[PDB]
Amino acid sequence: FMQHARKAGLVIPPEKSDRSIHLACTAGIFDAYVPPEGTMASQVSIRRIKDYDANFKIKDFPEKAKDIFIEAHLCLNNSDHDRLHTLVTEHCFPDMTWDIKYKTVRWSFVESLEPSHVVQVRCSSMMNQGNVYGQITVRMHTRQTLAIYDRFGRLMYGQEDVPKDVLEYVVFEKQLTNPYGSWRMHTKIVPPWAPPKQPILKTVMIPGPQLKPEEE
Amino acid sequence: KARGNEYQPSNIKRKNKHGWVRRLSTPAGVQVILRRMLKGRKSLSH
Amino acid sequence: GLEEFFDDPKNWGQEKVKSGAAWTCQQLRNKSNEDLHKLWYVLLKERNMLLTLEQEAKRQRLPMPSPERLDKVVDSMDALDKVVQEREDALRLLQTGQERARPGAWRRDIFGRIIWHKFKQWVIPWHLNKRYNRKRFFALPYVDHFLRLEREKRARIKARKENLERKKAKILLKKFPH
Amino acid sequence: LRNRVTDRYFRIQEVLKHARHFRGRKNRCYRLAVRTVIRAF
Amino acid sequence: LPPHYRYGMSPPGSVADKRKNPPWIRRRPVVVEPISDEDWYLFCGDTVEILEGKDAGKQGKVVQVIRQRNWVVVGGLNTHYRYIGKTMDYRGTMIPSEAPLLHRQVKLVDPMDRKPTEIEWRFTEAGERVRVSTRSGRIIPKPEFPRADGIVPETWIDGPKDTSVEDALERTYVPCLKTLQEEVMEAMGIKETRKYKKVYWY
Amino acid sequence: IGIRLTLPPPKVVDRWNEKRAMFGVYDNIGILGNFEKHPKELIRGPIWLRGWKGNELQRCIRKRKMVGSRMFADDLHNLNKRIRYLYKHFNRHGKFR
Amino acid sequence: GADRMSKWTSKRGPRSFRGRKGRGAKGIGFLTSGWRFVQIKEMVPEFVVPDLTGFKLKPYVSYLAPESEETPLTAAQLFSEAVAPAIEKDFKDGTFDPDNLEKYGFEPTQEGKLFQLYPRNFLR
Amino acid sequence: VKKGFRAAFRFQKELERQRLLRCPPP
Amino acid sequence: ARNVVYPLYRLGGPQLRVFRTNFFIQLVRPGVAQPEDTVQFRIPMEMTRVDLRNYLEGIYNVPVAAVRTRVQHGSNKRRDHRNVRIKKPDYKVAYVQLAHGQTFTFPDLFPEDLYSMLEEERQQRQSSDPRRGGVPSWFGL
RNA sequence: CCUCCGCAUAAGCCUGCGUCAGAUAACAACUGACAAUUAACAGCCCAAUAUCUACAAUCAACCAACAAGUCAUUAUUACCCUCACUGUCAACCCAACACAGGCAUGCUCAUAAGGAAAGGUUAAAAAAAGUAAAAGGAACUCGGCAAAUCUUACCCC
RNA sequence: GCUACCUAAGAACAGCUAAAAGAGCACACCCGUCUAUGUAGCAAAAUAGUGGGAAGAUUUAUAGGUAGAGGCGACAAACCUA
RNA sequence: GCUAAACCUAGCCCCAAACCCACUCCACCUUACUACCAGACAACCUUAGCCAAACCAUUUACCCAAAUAAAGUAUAGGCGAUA
Ligand SMILES: [Mg+2]
Ligand SMILES: [Mg+2]
Ligand SMILES: [Mg+2]
Ligand SMILES: [Mg+2]
Ligand SMILES: [Mg+2]
Ligand SMILES: [Mg+2]
Ligand SMILES: [Mg+2]
Ligand SMILES: [Mg+2]
Ligand SMILES: [Mg+2]
Ligand SMILES: [Mg+2]
Ligand SMILES: [Mg+2]
Ligand SMILES: [Mg+2]
Ligand SMILES: [Mg+2]
Ligand SMILES: [Mg+2]
Ligand SMILES: [Mg+2]
Ligand SMILES: [Mg+2]
Ligand SMILES: [Mg+2]
Ligand SMILES: [Mg+2]
Ligand SMILES: [Mg+2]
Ligand SMILES: [Mg+2]
Ligand SMILES: [Mg+2]
Ligand SMILES: [Mg+2]
Ligand SMILES: [Mg+2]
Ligand SMILES: [Mg+2]
Ligand SMILES: [Mg+2]
Ligand SMILES: [Mg+2]
Repeated sequence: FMQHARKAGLVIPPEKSDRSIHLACTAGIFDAYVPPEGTMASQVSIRRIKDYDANFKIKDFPEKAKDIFIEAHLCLNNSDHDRLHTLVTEHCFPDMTWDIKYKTVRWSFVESLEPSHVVQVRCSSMMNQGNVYGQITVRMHTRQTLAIYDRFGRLMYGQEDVPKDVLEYVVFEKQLTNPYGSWRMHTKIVPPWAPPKQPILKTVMIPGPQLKPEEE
Repeated sequence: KARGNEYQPSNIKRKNKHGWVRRLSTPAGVQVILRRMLKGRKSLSH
Repeated sequence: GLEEFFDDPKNWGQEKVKSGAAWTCQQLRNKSNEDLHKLWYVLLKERNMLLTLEQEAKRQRLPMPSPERLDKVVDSMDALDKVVQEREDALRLLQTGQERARPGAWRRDIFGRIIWHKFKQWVIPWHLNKRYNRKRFFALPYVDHFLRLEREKRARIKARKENLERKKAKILLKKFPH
Repeated sequence: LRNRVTDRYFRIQEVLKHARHFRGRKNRCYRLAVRTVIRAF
Repeated sequence: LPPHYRYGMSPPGSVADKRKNPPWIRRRPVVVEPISDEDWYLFCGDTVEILEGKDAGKQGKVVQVIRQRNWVVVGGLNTHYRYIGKTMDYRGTMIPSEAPLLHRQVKLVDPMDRKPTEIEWRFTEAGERVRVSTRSGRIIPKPEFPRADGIVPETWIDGPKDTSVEDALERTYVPCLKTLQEEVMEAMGIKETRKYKKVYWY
Repeated sequence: IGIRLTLPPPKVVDRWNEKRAMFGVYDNIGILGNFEKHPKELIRGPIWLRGWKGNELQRCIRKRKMVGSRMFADDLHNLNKRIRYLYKHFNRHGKFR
Repeated sequence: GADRMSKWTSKRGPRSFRGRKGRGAKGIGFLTSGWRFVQIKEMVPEFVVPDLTGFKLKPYVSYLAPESEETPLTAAQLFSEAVAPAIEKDFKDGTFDPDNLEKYGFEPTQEGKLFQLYPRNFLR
Repeated sequence: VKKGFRAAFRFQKELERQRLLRCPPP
Repeated sequence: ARNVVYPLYRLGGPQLRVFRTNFFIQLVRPGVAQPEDTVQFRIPMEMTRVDLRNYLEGIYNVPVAAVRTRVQHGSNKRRDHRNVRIKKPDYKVAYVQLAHGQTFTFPDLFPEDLYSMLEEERQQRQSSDPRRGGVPSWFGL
């Protein structure tokens, strides 16, 4: 967008300041093990995580992950943006809270068919603003209900009474540099081979090519 | 016939009639510049 | 001959050029005098190159790589001039005892404002020339009232200022417990 | 200014209240209403 | 700059600052408790504890400081959120943004005790300055920090147009008592037999 | 419109501070202080009125008589004009004559 | 009508003022004999340019050099550091007087010297 | 600004009356 | 020198000499097509062609054939928010015709992480297809 | 299709439709940035003392006058060098406006230059400016005002 | 700096008659006789046509002078910055 | 529902106390802000008037050196207003 600046004449010097923009979540992810059709690196990542915080355990992590999932979805239902910020990353906040605005949402944790299970653990390098971040992946397989109502309170799709089997790979991350940092949801895997969700009861069209006044 | 066009600009006549030097030569002109700086007007002369 | 108006072509198209610290007036004092005479032209060439660069940048509608470089050379040359002025002034005060190196005197104009009238260079004396005699270095009695009025203006200004700052002190001391 | 009236709004809106149902600019304006409301009374 | 200028988070001269504070703006000023530079004991990079406001009951490292508004901006503490992406078609990626903090709202921290301890402002026996802790006295050093002018005084290299340190420090001055122009004249070797005549001055 | 939508800030009035608790003290000093000082010299104020009562033109003539020499030119001009207007008003204009 | 705030310049006046005003350029010669101008190499200034060969000073200073406190030069300092050695050695070895002060270095009267100091003829 | 708060209080009461008339509670 | 009184001369006397000159100059690219030998400079109002010629011959050591001068007017038409006239500083321009065969030509000057994270997330972003129907794509159900 | 206009100099204002971007009768004459008019043209002058200067112009020859006219040097002294500085743009100035008004000079006297009376439609009244008119030809009218035509004689001041 | 008058040195007046002209016809030019339009007008005095003069007591550019108990005035009690 | 409406600061006024002002880089009395030449060029003057007197003509407070009082007395005055 620099050509318009040149042509207008809004010349400016580069951003010069001793201050630095501090964040708490790296954009994207480091490594995503592709799911199947249905190691030493993880061990080293676990050892680094332990070195940074000796008080850590892998066996209890799935339980707290499940708890974070359910509480974050309840906070979505209630519109608890503050709790959701505290327990979710700034990369995960937008894609989660952008489209749900101007409408409500419902989510209930019925039960968990299979227990949540870790898949991989990754660790960051020293060349992140002189900081580091640790990531974990966890498969979760449960049954829940969802039903959205738009601005006017009418159902978009989904039913609150009938749950549906669901399987996902949740990604958590934490800032190991600060003491206040905690694990928070970052992104998802959404593998291609996974099936599509239920469509919407409403029908839809799309516009064709806007034929500039010349046949094609 | 038609008025309003009285001011025919001439810079030499302008500065001779209302120049710093004339106002400093006339004693009252000194009082002119004094009242003018007193009020704080920017241009003391024309 | 003419390329010295430009930096190294290596620097062309570069957004950030290396630049060292500016000159220190203490350092220039410590240095010799002909060294300063040479450094003056060095800084001249540098500043000309920088001005050409910034003007071409304004023409091409872009920013310059290192603007602080300009102010660096500027205050360097300023420190040089200051040091030389200090040397020559100390010399003048040792020899004669004059501080300004340009003759003048406090004189009362027609407006009553006393001013440090400086002297120009003339060939013939003031009692023979006719232009200088017309400057009329004196004030008349009717100026007294106007002087009183400017004094009143200055007094009102100072009083307004001091009353303002007193009221400010009062309000914030009231607001804060201390 | 040291003393200024603040309740003009209320002390005129009572008249306008009594003149609400009138027609034209009388119901809205005051000086057109005062001459009429006293007449109505 | 105009009188009663507002020193916001952005610095003077920036595009955002000149958009927020044009030359014609005349808003209410800001009231701050007087704080002499000698009484000032808050420098950047120092550990600071917060105990009120949002995210109260924590500590962190100062990102920077504004002496005008008596503000201190700390890393990752008292942070709201803002978008930075183009809102035209893209939603706008979120990022946390810090808020400033007052010197009365914040308290320094002891390095070894890492607790909030108020301060006294003394002169050590060797001078020239010392900042000391509360009931149990600990000498608090100053934080270390990259100046803005020189990016690195240690990892610095002398460029071509940069002069060497030995040449810069070496002096060749001679109190010859003579004038610069005369010195340069005999340095050139030139001469001028003509004598400057007197002239009047008035 | 003159009314304001929001309330103003509440006026804090510390009915017990230095001068409100000290008010009026040393006013009978002349009566029960064996007459060393009268309350007229006690008050703080201008010099053309320290224990004096008077209307507009009285005050004007008094202040030009007393502190008129120290006055600015414009102020003294406005004051002379004021005494002139007040003289001619009080003496020529009004009822009761 | 006419504008006052704009500063007076050669552009504004008639041909005569346009010719006589001048835009700050200083004199170089004079004009006589039917508008025949004549400059003089004397009044023409002469820039004094030394050679830069064997010249290692550079316009920029490296940050490695340490800070040095201010030392504003002054007459007493210069005299006590430059002339005091000669004065004291001549005192404690030979004999002198207020006379013969030009030996130690002093201009009793400024005239007869090229570089006058008050008023100074030279510039900068 | 027209100083005083009695009129502002009176008008706040008028305003809340209008607000209740406009969106009365159940 | 600028802002400096010269010593008055009368015939039969010494010659004026400058040691620390104050005059500064700016080469500039032109807008009008000048020939190859011609150069242009932006300079103050006090300088003149002869002393600029000596300046070039001495300081930069380049042969000078001829010089012309011109004065440009800064437009005082601009107005601030106070309706006050804003004037751009006037400036003199010098046109130097070079010596035998220099043939000068103004060369070209300008021919040729947070942002990493930004573009990373931007290219990671996927546009909401229309068949979704404005639904949040985060949920699995 | 018009040009009773134009070009330039002077006087006058001072960057005021040149390049780039913008939103904003129509939206460039509006804003931000960029560049600009280069002296030979015209201004910017004359060392002193004393001294000289009867005889217009009108194609200046004759004639012819009256209002009696715009121009010259000389002897002496002293006199080295040199062309620097300034204006150079525009659709422009005075009239509150992009005002049918006013404006000196040289050339062009119908233009080689410069311009556009109509936003589109219908062709009602009344109104303005023109064109044509049967027979009569001032009978209108305070008055041959106006228009048309090319005409005589007499009174008052 | 409009206007009345004056001062210094300047400029303009085609062509056709008479061939001398404070003469005639008539451009440019100056003025404003009559009619109509316009009347918040294009215009705080104009437009269109018609008219008087147009080598002189002419018109006009430039700078200067005459300042209110006054100036100037081919006295219209005119003009002297609408 | 728009147009709008609302704010509290800037600062200012009255007093008191205290006496106050000037780049010293360049330029500025010629046509001010302009680097540089033979002139003999210099100020010391009651204020008046409006108004009041129901007209107006003598006259009609306006300070020049302690606040109060004497005293609005002695006095003056078309012996009137008034001072
Ligand atoms: Mg006017
Ligand atoms: Mg005229
Ligand atoms: Mg209403
Ligand atoms: Mg004006
Ligand atoms: Mg030129
Ligand atoms: Mg010439
Ligand atoms: Mg031209
Ligand atoms: Mg005319
Ligand atoms: Mg054409
Ligand atoms: Mg048209
Ligand atoms: Mg039409
Ligand atoms: Mg007929
Ligand atoms: Mg008949
Ligand atoms: Mg009849
Ligand atoms: Mg009849
Ligand atoms: Mg009749
Ligand atoms: Mg006349
Ligand atoms: Mg003729
Ligand atoms: Mg005739
Ligand atoms: Mg008539
Ligand atoms: Mg007729
Ligand atoms: Mg005629
Ligand atoms: Mg005639
Ligand atoms: Mg008569
Ligand atoms: Mg009469
Ligand atoms: Mg009288």
